[PDB]
Amino acid sequence: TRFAHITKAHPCFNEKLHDRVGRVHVPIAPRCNIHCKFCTRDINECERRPGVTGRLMTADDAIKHVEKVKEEMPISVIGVAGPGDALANEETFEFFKKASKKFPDLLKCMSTNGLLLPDRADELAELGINTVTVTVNAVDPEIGEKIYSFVVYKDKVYHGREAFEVLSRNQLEGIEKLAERGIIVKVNSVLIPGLNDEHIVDIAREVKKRGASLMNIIPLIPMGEMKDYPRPTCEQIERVRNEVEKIIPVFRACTQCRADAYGIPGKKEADKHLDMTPA
Ligand code: CLF
Ligand code: SF4
Ligand SMILES: [S]
Repeated sequence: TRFAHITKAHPCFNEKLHDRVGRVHVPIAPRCNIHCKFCTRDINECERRPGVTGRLMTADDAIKHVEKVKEEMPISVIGVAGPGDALANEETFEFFKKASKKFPDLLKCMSTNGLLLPDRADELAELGINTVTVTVNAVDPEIGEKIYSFVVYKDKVYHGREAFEVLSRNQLEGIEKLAERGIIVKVNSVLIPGLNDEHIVDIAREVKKRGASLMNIIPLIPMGEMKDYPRPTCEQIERVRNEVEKIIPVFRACTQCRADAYGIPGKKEADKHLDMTPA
């Protein structure tokens, strides 16, 4: 059963552990293959948005960082949320091989946008990765085209609906590939008011078919091209959570943490900027 695989000792699965057990994000994945109309990807030591990091690390330096934080804080997960996409940077794999031997105790976890899941799902299973998160914001191309601008696949660029149809085929087939390989898939969905508002439930039924075990509906952080957009009301994100919960289990404590965040997602720290700022 796919249910016997999904268990909770990870804080981003089961909210009763979120403010209890740690996790570490290594900022080792800077490049990205797609363009989300709400992504901004930055480098600073303040904002808490997911595409933010204080400094990028090398795979070997990330090992030393995990080792150092393990001793000082209570860690249980190692995740590559990385500025861009964790499947699009070979250093994520380079790290996951090194961490498979150096840290056999902490469970491995990583975030992706599915586009490279068909090509790299085989590798993921070989690295002993436990959970992977896929960011699915739409299934209907009429919705999806309004969310993504460009997609890079097979050394070529895609635009509009053509770009979305490549992404949708890869993410959904990527969930089903991962589910078969034994990897527990989580699906993050950003609730964009006016766009996928009345579409989130359709997404939940599609990802359930593909084998996704949990769904994390998160409100939009109006950034990128959608800076003018409104952050959905908390009363509205609970309305979609209560109907989606009837189909697939729902995570309710996502704090949209940055790609360098280490520590318990109740009292976590971030990587300091890097000394190169005088005038
Ligand atoms: S890749 Fe993996 S599942 Fe993602 S955070 Fe990182 S360890 Fe966890 Fe956690 S609170 Fe929400 S769901 Fe994330 S944005 Fe952070
Ligand atoms: S997957 Fe992340 S890095 Fe890539 S476009 Fe979307 S928000 Fe930006
Ligand atoms: S995540």
